[PDB]
Amino acid sequence: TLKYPIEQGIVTNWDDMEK
Amino acid sequence: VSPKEILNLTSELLQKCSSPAPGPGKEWEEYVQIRTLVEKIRKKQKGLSVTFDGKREDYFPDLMKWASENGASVEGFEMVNFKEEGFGLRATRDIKAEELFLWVPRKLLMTVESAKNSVLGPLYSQDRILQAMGNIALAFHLLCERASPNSFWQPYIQTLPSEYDTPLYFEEDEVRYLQSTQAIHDVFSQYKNTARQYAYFYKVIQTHPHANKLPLKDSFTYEDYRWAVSSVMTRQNQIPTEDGSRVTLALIPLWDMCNHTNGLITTGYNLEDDRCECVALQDFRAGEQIYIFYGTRSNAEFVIHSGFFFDNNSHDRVKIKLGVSKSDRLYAMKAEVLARAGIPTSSVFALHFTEPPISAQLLAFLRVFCMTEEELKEHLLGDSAIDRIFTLGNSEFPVSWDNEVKLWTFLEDRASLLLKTYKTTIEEDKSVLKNHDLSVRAKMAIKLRLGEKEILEKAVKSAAVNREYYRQQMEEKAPLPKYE
Ligand SMILES: Nc1ncnc2c1ncn2[C@@H]1O[C@H](CSCC[C@H](N)C(=O)O)[C@@H](O)[C@H]1O
Repeated sequence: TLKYPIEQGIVTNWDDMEK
Repeated sequence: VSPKEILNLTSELLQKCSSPAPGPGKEWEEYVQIRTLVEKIRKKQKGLSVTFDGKREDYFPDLMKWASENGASVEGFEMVNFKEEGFGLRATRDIKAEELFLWVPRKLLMTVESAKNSVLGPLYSQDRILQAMGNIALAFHLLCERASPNSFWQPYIQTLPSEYDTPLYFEEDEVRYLQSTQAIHDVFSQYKNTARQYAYFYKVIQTHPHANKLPLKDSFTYEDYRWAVSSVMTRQNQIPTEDGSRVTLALIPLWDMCNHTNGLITTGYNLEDDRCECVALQDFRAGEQIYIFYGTRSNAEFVIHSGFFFDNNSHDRVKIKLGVSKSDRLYAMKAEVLARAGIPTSSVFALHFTEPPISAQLLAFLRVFCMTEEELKEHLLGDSAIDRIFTLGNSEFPVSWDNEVKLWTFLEDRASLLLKTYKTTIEEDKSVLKNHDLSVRAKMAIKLRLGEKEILEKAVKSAAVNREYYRQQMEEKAPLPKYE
């Protein structure tokens, strides 16, 4: 299908003390 | 309000939000303590540092003109303020399912790369959080360009919302509805993360010479940061880099005005033309709102990261943490079978609002969890052991009828126990929604806590049905299915 599907609002990690 | 007072308050906020987790029973009290500090700072500040004279819709024509000059599709749709979803796109002509109706060239995007090349560049190359976390980098990129009147992206920034429905904007009593749920801990973490980051960067901007040319050196309020991270978390996207070997985070103008409905992802990146491309999810008649499918996120994720609750979310799920106990006398064998199957000894799995409610990986874990020693040996030794591990995630090939009866009995009991850890019942939540007049944000919280319990209750019923099905096969001594 789509080579680069785009998820709107994909969840990211905002925890700067773990990452 | 003197700058030294805000500096004292942000220093206190940084120390409060950098302390370790105070234990799960103390997180609500910590949350309220952090809210108190944030609100004291917010009350001593002037809101958003940069505000625009016009209304949001006054700037959509500039967005269209700006996107058109750079090669985006700008015909066949218009911006409309919809009651249910806020502003969105509405078709002005009939659009057929699978028609390529929307495309956005890379030059229009705000990316981690364009953040690197901006006025933020010097500080970006210096700060270890900005280098590690592209989402925070996008948030400051957005703020710096917002406060730059000649920014290339002004037509986009001026059409962004000024407020969101992420939990960062909830009142204390609206979040309080989430007490005893799974979701409230992520609400706590999001609030503490955001407050720590604001205080950290407030001080970093004061101390680093690399930040001397940023507009944030003159004004950087908590409202600025809450708006920026909420803009990013409700709208950001993952796209490939220009050369195609890496992924980056991006804000995609024009296309990100589309609201969410159930379906499949129909948006992809075209590296050859270097643009985002969206084909119609379904037929859209003229005058109908144009929707896309954001992704297979849960309502807890939609609420916390996207700022909305989606009724009839067909991908909704709750978490369930499970692991083999070290006090289990068969721990070593179970751990080895799981490792050979590619499954951790302990993990956070998911329960879905479907039949079955469990994935192949959770089914495989539960089978090994309930295996006898003789069954474990057959998955560890001899010429058929690897074939047995191969089918562990497959509902059509059980280990034994007894193994199935045990695992579904366990899941029924565990989901029943989880239900008993909530402050309210399903029927009480429905009564609250029926007999109280509530804000949108309050409804999101209550429906979230109702949704968690409905998924658990459906898992209880599904596990009970499966227990009876396999207990019948056992009593009737049915031949065990063999993968061949
Ligand atoms: N199905 C839906 N129901 C309610 N709100 C929705 C929705 N789909 C998208 N949204 C809203 O739209 C945001 C995603 S960006 C989509 C455009 C946005 N409505 C705007 O006015 O700029 C989400 O944060 C949420 O506020």
